[PDB]
Amino acid sequence: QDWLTFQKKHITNTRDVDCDNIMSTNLFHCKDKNTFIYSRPEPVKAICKGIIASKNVLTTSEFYLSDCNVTSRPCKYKLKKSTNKFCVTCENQAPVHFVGVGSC
Repeated sequence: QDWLTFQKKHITNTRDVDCDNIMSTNLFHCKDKNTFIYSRPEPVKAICKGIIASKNVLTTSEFYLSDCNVTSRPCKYKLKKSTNKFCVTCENQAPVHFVGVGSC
């Protein structure tokens, strides 16, 4: 919804995200999937450099991603690691919404 919240939801300083803990918090409410980006925040903000009006933008480089994907047991997850580009909505030169993996 905004860059402060995007960071909390989508930027990780570990590839080994503690899915079963974090996905259960009020930030996610045990939803099916969330993509975490293993990166410092500056390179991630910089995806949106010079993009002011709301626009979906695909990363120029691949990143290390960790997906928490729900198992058959509600709020219990598998961590799926991938290396890929991803797309975000840029508003006011910052990511405010995670669009998808691989493309916009």
